[PDB]
Amino acid sequence: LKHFLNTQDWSRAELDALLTQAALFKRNKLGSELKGKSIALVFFNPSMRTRTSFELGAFQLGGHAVVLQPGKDAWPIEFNLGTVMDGDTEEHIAEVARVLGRYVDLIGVRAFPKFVDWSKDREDQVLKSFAKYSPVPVINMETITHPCQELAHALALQEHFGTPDLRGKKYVLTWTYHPKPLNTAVANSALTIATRMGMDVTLLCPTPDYILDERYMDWAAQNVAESGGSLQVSHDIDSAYAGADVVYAKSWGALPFFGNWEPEKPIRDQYQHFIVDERKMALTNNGVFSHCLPLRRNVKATDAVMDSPNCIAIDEAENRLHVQKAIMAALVGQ
Amino acid sequence: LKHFLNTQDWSRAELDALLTQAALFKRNKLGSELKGKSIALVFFNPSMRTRTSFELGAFQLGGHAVVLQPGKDAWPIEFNLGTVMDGDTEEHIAEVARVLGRYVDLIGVRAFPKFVDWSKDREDQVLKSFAKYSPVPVINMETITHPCQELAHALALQEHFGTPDLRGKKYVLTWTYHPKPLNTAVANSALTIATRMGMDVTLLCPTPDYILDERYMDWAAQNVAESGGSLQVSHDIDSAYAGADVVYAKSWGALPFFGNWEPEKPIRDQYQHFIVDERKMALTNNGVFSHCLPLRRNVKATDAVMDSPNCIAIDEAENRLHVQKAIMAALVGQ
Amino acid sequence: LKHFLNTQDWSRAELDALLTQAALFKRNKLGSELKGKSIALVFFNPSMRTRTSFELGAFQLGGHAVVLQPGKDAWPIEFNLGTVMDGDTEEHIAEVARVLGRYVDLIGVRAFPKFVDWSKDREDQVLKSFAKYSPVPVINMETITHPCQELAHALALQEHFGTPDLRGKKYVLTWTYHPKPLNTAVANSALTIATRMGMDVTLLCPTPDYILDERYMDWAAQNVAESGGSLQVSHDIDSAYAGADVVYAKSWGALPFFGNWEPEKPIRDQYQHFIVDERKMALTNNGVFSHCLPLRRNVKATDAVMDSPNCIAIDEAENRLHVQKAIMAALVGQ
Ligand SMILES: CC(=O)N[C@@H](CCCNC(N)=O)C(=O)O
Ligand SMILES: CC(=O)N[C@@H](CCCNC(N)=O)C(=O)O
Ligand SMILES: CC(=O)N[C@@H](CCCNC(N)=O)C(=O)O
Repeated sequence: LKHFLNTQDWSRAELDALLTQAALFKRNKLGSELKGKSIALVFFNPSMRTRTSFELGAFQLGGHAVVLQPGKDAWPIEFNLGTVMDGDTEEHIAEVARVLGRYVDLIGVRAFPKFVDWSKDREDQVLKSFAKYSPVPVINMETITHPCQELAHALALQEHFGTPDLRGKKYVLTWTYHPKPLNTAVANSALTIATRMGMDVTLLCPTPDYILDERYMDWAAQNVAESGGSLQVSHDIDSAYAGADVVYAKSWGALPFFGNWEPEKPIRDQYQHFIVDERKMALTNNGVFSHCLPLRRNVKATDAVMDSPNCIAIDEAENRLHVQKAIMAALVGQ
Repeated sequence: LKHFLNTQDWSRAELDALLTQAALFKRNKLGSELKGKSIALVFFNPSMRTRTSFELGAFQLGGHAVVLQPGKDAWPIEFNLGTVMDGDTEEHIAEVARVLGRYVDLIGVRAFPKFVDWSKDREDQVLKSFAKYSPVPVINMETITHPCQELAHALALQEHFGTPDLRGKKYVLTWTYHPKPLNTAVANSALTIATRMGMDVTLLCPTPDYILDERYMDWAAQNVAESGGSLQVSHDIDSAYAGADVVYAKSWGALPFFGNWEPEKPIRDQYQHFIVDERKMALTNNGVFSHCLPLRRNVKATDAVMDSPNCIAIDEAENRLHVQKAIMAALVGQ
Repeated sequence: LKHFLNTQDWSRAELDALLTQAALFKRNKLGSELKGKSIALVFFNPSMRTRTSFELGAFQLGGHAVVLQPGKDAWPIEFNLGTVMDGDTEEHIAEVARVLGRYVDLIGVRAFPKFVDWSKDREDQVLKSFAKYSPVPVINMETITHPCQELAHALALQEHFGTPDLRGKKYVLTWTYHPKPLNTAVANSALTIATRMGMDVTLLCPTPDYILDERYMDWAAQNVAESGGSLQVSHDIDSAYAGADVVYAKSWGALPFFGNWEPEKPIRDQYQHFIVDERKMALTNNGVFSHCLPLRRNVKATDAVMDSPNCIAIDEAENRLHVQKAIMAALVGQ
């Protein structure tokens, strides 16, 4: 059974095929690839774009999305094995995935880390459990990685430069400020796809404490060696932005401070200057800027940057619809 | 770009065309006017009829509605310009409207005032912001006016009297009791459409403190002068109801007490006799009664009035479906 | 007007016809029985399977389900007659049912008891009120009985034994532990359908305090006398399980302790051994086991029992989809 948990699990040929189908769907949006089929969108956290794009995607392909929010409308789920379920959880994922598998053709899952302990969050328990027990394909709608965002992002870049081959371009993945520590998911994903695409990637962040989990630094390394691009970690803003072709911003809390954010708060506040403004963007090679959204203006990026013709954030957001339809079409087959 | 923010922005010919299309949809409910199209229903407040009628309307015309509730499932939105988004809001309407505009063909918005300060609530910031940033038509699902209710109401009246021309009929818009101060939206709308339709309108309320915002009193005046009807404010129940052809009730808090309801509470409680009962209705010319719903029985209207053959509230509620389908059909064109 | 409030209101012929149509829908899932039609799914409590199965059912038959949650997205409803609505409730069921009746073709309702006083909960006020005021068929999605579960359960049993005639089989409806007192709905329903099907039923529970409401004990008696099966109450585990063909577990709070659960808590805790394990199941005649779900593993049933080839819980859960489509098809006719 083939799932869409991470682009890293797919071959370059398969990913290129997904991106091409995405481009095709963008030209002809209505289809019958999901005629009479259905997808269960399981959200453990908030969403606007994700719920909307998947729901519309299913509709445009003749299918139907059922939106579920455990703990909200659906019942809370247990993932640990062998435990005595006498707590808050009402049913086990083993039953949840099997039942849904009798109803729907696809299951999408969004579940952010709990932020109590990265040791457990990095295990991707919810996602892996769905994939394990589900008799139908599972799609990652964002957990500790955000593969759908990777392809929406990649497609937007290919559309911007007018070519699928992004090798040679200087890609800057920069950390940005936010009054709170966030998931590293989008950052992990950006690093993964930018390298897989063979670009010269620079992970710009304040201190070594903000470097991403080794798992992804390693995927990136393997990606570079096989793509022809390069990987580099930087802590100097100006040297990073210099001659960049793409600037992708994202904020996240330092992994070393998981479950103990009290002390990291004063640490992030000292770098609220990492904000992407006209000044920094002026250092790039007429580079494009984007963010996965939602974005806090004048905090992560300035109004001027967000409104510049170089900002492709809206295009990337739109592409979520097309890339997800490509993913759902690829996973079904009945 | 044409939106449906208020009936006052539309010409009488356009409104008559909407009402006629509504009547046509009521005769033939299934159609293809929205085939493959979609509408994003953004609810900032509660709804049963509105969400249901729009959702079914989209379905019956071959389209699909995506229901969104910011702060609930979607992310909280910022509307003020240039501010440093370091508060509760996660993203700006500029991004929200632009992204939705890449997904859907129409955007409906429901956002009640905050009731903290009428000076800001009367600016209709949420609605206006959607219309400003959205690349697709925006529909008012109730903010400080309720235009969809106006047309549902108007159609019901035309169906009751068996004619589109309501000129000559005596229309009584009466305030009614409610343990809490409410939005003036429906009242503002009732006054607007009743005058636009050329009826002899009487705004019956307890004291001059319950008179509606000048904006609407003025729209009404302009409407009367151009329709041939009349406008009058009254504080005497019996003189108002006398010879009335239509009685539309609605409760609302005194604008002069916005943000300071503590003292107005004892004021409204002294007029809990404004309730629409058989006695008052017996003073009318075999007049019809209606309320926009939801209605608290034995508080706003008595069980006897609600169950009388003269009450057309259920018909008006039904018409919300037909009028909204007419509105969505008029706004799309692709 | 025909509703689906309880299987007990239907003749055996009608129920057999429903089960047969369910079997037919399971073979050919897509149809046009609900083409252009719609159902309003009103949930006063949580749901995953129910909302999903009904929503998908409507979709597969060419219709559309509108999901509503009063107090959540829709407005809170009043059911008592003649009262002065100056409390929390915003509108009366009389208006709610009539309005929905102008929009949809079917109305499903899920409303659990309040657990404050069984005298009032057993009156089934919400369900009965919808049926009373609705101009369209009403479907019980679980209140104090769970008829849709009965048919899903019955069909699964018929599929297991390869025959619609379950007469002769030994059926054991056993109480099971749960850290909290639950609704007796599923138990009441299991007892009702097992007897209606003519099986030899044994109501196994800890003490006479856990015996179900007389209403259902009596339905069961009437059912046995007319079906050829039998009814028996037991408090001894081993004697009950012995030679059983079917074991259906469900936990519920003692009716005599409604509104006063403080003292029953220590009572249930003394019987946490009623858990369905391999030991008890080994006492049966190669019997099948099932639960309505959601189920707390190692509390209501052991992991070994839930994973045994004899557990048909997933099949029963799947059947909810097919039986409900049969029910909706039977109730519509336009
Ligand atoms: C602010 C916050 O928690 N953001 C989330 C992402 C929101 C979803 N975005 C998307 N494009 O799908 C984060 O990962 O930090
Ligand atoms: C009680 C309350 O807040 N009511 C709202 C209206 C509810 C929506 N009605 C409708 N018909 O769309 C009010 O404007 O006072
Ligand atoms: C735990 C709890 O409250 N359960 C509910 C039932 C949940 C719905 N199940 C179903 N199969 O439709 C009960 O009746 O006890």
